Amino acid sequence: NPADNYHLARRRTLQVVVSSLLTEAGFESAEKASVETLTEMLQSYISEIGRSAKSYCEHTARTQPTLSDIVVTLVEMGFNVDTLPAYAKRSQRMVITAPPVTNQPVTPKALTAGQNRPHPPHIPSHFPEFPD
Amino acid sequence: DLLADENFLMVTQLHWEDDIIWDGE
Amino acid sequence: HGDQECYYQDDLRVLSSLTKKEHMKGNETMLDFRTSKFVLRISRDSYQLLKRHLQEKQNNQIWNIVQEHLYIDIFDGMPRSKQQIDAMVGSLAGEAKREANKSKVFFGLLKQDPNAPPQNRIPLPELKDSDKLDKIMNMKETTKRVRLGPDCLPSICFYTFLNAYQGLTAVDVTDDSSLIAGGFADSTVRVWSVTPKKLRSVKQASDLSLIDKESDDVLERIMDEKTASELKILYGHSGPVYGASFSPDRNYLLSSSEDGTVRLWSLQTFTCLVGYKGHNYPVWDTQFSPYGYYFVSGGHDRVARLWATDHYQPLRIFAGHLADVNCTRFHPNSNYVATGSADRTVRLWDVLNGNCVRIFTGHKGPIHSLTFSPNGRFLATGATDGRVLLWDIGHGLMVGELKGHTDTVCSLRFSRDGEILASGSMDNTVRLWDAIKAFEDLTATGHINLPENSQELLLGTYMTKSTPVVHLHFTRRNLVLAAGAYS
Amino acid sequence: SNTVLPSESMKVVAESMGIAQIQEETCQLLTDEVSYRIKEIAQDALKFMHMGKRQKLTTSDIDYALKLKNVEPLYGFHAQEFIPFRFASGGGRELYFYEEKEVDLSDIINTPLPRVPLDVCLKAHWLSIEGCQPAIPENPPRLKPRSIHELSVEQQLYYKEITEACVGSCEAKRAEALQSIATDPGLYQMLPRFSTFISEGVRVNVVQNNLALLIYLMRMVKALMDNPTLYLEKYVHELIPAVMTCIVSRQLCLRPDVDNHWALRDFAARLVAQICKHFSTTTNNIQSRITKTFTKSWVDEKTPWTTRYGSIAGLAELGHDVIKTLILPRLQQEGERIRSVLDGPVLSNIDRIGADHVQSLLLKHCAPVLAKLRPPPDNQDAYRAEFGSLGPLLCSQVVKARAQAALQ
Amino acid sequence: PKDAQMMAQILKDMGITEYEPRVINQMLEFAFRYVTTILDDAKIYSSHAKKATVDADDVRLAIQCRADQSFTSPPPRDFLLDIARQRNQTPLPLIKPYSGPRLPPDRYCLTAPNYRLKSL
Amino acid sequence: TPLVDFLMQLEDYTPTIPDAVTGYYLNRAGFEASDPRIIRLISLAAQKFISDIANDALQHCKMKKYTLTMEDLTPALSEYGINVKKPHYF
Repeated sequence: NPADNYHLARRRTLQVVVSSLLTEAGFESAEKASVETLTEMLQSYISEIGRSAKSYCEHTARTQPTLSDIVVTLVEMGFNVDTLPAYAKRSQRMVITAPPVTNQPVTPKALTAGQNRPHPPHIPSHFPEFPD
Repeated sequence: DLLADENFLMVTQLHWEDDIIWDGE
Repeated sequence: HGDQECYYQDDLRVLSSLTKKEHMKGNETMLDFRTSKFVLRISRDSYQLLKRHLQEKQNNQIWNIVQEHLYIDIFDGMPRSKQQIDAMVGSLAGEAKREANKSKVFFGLLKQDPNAPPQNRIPLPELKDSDKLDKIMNMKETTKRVRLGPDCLPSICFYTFLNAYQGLTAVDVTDDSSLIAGGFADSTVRVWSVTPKKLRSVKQASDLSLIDKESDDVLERIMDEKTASELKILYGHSGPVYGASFSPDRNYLLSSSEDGTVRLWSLQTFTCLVGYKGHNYPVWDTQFSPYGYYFVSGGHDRVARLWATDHYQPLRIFAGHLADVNCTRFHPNSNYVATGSADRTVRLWDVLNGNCVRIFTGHKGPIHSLTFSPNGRFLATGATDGRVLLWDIGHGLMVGELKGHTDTVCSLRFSRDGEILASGSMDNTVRLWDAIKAFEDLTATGHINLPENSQELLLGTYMTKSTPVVHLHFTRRNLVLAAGAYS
Repeated sequence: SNTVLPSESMKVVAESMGIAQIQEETCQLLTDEVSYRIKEIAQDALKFMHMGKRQKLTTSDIDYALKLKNVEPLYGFHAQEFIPFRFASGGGRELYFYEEKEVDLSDIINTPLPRVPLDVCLKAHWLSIEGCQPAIPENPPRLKPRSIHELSVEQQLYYKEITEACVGSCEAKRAEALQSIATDPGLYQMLPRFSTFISEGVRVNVVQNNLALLIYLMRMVKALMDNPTLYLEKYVHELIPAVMTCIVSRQLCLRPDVDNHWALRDFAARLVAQICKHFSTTTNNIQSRITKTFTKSWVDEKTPWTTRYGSIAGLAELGHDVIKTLILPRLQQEGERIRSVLDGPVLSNIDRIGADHVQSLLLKHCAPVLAKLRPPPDNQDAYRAEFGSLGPLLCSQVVKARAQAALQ
Repeated sequence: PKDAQMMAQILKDMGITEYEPRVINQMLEFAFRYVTTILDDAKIYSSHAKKATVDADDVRLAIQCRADQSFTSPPPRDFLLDIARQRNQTPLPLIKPYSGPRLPPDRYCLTAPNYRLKSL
Repeated sequence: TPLVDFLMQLEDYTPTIPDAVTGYYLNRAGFEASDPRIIRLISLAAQKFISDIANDALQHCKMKKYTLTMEDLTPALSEYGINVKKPHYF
């Protein structure tokens, strides 16, 4: 089903990310309800810097947020931003792949040969052709 | 249920091998 | 609760939950139902039997509840039938008074029509020569447009959204079939060009200043050949975008969403311009005026605001509904705003004075589709009961009733001539109704004894492949366009 | 009625929190307050479902219904300071009732990541052409006058074009015609004339063994079968003896040249025959009838080796259990036939080619029987109890299969 | 489960045949969150009034105190009709004929030079 | 200014979360991918938050390992002011 694969291709990529981060000086074989708790606090955290840094820039009549709009957004969430160059500094960084694509062939749609019929003058040429 | 049309379907009443000519006249 | 009518079933289950006082003290719909008066239009032949059973002191307390909580609006005439009373009831504070539906409404079109308002009644925008050049090529489209009628049934071109795994919540098409907007549940607005002409925006602020300046081709120069797509995605809502409305000059997309803001997107720069924050609550609909300056937005806070694209604050607040203002539609002269709602009433609002001039009751579910006749004399409304009720704006009565659809009728439009009303619902059907034989006949009693003309008015049904018909549009050559996400 | 949550669940929650010795009127007071708030929100989430034009719901209506009632959207944690998690939701908790509650972090990384779909695109079609709904795939479904044919002249011309394209003069023409057969919804009421054209064709096309004419007709049968709209088991009594002869017949055309092609055709015939027994199945009519004809094709002595190879293929593609029961007591006969072809100096005939193909196919089928319900051991000379046909090379094929299983 | 099978009967009494995959699971999560905040406020209130065990009046007090800083509901009809008639009395302004793109003042719009960092 | 000098070194350094996944949840909230180094800081700030909780839940597991449980996440998030909830209904 490609309908729920729109969401599950990116949420089950975040499950591999937490499973790859839990191995960084943490625990092993965590409880199941403790993983869906922490990845719910992670999605709610990205969605809160999304709504608040957009609100801080649009309050200043802008449309896309700069660095000065996020370092005020993270202050209003109590983050202590100065400790963030240290985390990135640790070599302990890992690489996880972005997800693949549901349709590899892009646009293979070629319908079928069977042109017949034209258009009456109340239908312009850019509408689809009358079928066989 | 024997009254069902499936019993009277030609495939049920027809033997395929007998039907094949097999180059036989 | 068992001996009630079948069309009150969704109303009683909100009451079965209400058992405490503090549960009702924060409902704000039953709080306004307890303080208002049910109108209860009855005839004088039946009121004499009622008052001869209540003025006596044998009962003496149910008469006290009636004269405290119920208005009674008496008309002199025949007592209505049961299938005529069933057609015009179903709303809290139901069957409003005839003294509300007797105000003078200027339901005529602008430019003599005695029902037309003056041009300086509402301060509309100005027009130039380029605008007279538009109507010259508009009547070339009206030529190929055929008096659809009941014989020359129109061709429907369905513009389905194929993948749409973010849920499509809002569609709009421009007046010429050139752009199609899509409001989606992933908080995006996506503009598609349907003509073979890609969407082009100025690449940089420096580019517009150097180009033009007496070049004489402003439209060609403003488009930049570096930004040219068949699809432009607009970001900035923090919630699912529920309303989508183009401006008649094909700039100025409007969008409203769950986050309580109405947003004005440019279609020349493809950025956001203004965020109109008046609701704290989900704005369920928005629409530009047909002249393009004012716009109306209705939200969860049970009002509809009138904005002007020049003020951060609204100009008119239409605050008489008892539930969410689901729909907001402008009149073709833009002096009147029709707001359907979730308390099963449709209300016309004058833009001057903000007064409610008409109250249309008779729907059994929340009204989800509103549309005006191109004459300006009629109004088609659809709701979750699958009924399309045709209202005469001057008469203020039920006139016609179209009861072919099964599920929620979410899109209505009349033809460009007015010959056919097209209805699209969640039944995945596009029904066509004869909008000339419906108004052929068109008081002192408040009703016309409407018939069961639904079978005669149906022209076609047109079942769609698993696709709810979210939008219905009529090309200026009278071609039906429809756009629903394929589920 | 007015259904509330049970009070015997509210005392469990209270005593698991530190509040012991609660009265029943105290406990009934909890379960009518919270059952109202569930009813208040589910009536309010119904607003977003009706304004979201979906009825089905997407995990999220209750997130907006809570935010509308000024209660936080997130579930599974409550922040009394409200600032890191405001009314933005976290999408709930993916939890189950039959949840194990214990998981391995390594397994989650091992599990494959799903692919991401193409962005929403706009496609227009036609619901109505001047009043009539087209049957496109975007739509759901004594002198007296001479009789008028029920089939139309557009339909008759369509039948003529599809049949003249399906005899494979050009390959792109064939492939479209095959896709047209595979998905035309209105291809019923033309299906007698297609079945008769197939049946009649194979029978006058085996008079001279014209392999393409037959490979094109078998592809036409396969394109007729996977069409979901048409009702086929009224016509399968003509379809099945056509595929039977294709598999069990001799080739007028010499085979050292197209026998590979002939073998492919037989495989196609055996594929459609197994599908013909998978569908259309009632008690003891179709599958058992073709199984009986295949077995008496196998048992009869001095049977043409083309017919032998085709019947062997047809018996083999019948599934898991059929070779588990029908391909067991016969290895000695297969080996004796191979030994006779081997003995003697005449290879001109087709008997030798037929023997090699039959032995290879039988040996591969034996390999899953050896793999599916046996354990490998003594792969050197134990197969000499089965006339020593494949022996150590068969053992090497089994080892390659085991390596593929290890890779899986 | 025990309390999760009653939640599927509250939805079926309301005619909800098919909703969300886990909607029963999160209405039980809300019902648990609501009863452990009626009790939690009540236990503090019982300590505040000093008593051996939590009593019904403390539980009612817990609900009333929460309803004062919890739900706010949309604004009421007597408040909406007062701000309407205060707003609908002001007449509509006239329009300047060639002002250009009609927009609010620039501190109310989203049209600023909209900077970004230099990549180096 | 260290944090400006830090972000100018992020044309390399693919972080632990991909930018196709961090950028997906940013596009969901209106944040559009103008600069790809801007995504990598948000992906780093979200790693450091999860890493600081898993490093503090390890201290609450050494006293009572190599196993992350809900009774280790409960005192670890309690100094953060976050009351985590047991499932208790499955």
